[PDB]
Amino acid sequence: GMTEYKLVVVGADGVGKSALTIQLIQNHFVDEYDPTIEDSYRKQVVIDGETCLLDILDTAGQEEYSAMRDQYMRTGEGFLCVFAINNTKSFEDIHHYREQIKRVKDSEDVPMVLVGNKCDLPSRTVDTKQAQDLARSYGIPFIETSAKTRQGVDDAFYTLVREIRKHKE
Ligand SMILES: Cn1cnc(Cn2ccc3ccc(CNCc4[nH]c5ccccc5c4[C@H]4NC(=O)c5ccc(O)cc54)cc32)c1
Ligand SMILES: Nc1nc2c(ncn2[C@@H]2O[C@H](COP(=O)(O)OP(=O)(O)CP(=O)(O)O)[C@@H](O)[C@H]2O)c(=O)[nH]1
Ligand SMILES: [Mg+2]
Repeated sequence: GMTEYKLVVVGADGVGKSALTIQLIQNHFVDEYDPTIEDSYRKQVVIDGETCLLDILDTAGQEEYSAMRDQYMRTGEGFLCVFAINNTKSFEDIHHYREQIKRVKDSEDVPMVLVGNKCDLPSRTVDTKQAQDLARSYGIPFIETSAKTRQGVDDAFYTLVREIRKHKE
């Protein structure tokens, strides 16, 4: 059949939340840095024989708009928790985003995918093993992505849809 999925892209200011979403939807990489307040995007895609209507919320990394988090977290069904592989602080920030999502939703089980973005970059500070260990401690999938090359992009979003589907049963 046809099912809507409300996905939320969260993470530190500059990890590539907007570039990841724009790459998935519009098939192009945004080199520019345009800070986001809040935008939503749409993509109709077939995943495991189901027509999925992805309703994606691209959120603010700027702490200035942190009061918006409570309402979008209550509304969102699944979360892409994005850090950049060249930014250890953004990797540490995942904990705080995950803690707020679980609390606000009263669900330790919340559909979530850990995303290590900017994998096209050689000067990396967060290794694959560090992120795999963190994802294992959360019991969630870990996917390496590049909004530039499209590496892992479809897999990150489709995996999140599959996590929501599983949670609904
Ligand atoms: C706030 N906002 C986001 N997109 C628009 C553009 N827009 C205008 C009318 C129009 C009708 C329909 C949709 C599709 N859903 C947009 C969307 N996708 C989400 C994915 C996950 C969590 C929350 C959403 C939402 C927002 N819906 C909510 O209830 C809400 C609460 C708090 C929010 O900060 C944002 C939203 C866009 C619309 C406005
Ligand atoms: N090399 C490379 N650069 C990336 C990637 N994703 C994003 N960028 C770059 O990082 C910068 C920030 O990306 P952007 O998508 O705006 O990040 P953001 O997390 O949405 C910023 P905000 O939280 O203020 O909305 C941009 O210059 C963009 O080109 C990637 O996968 N690889
Ligand atoms: Mg943005």
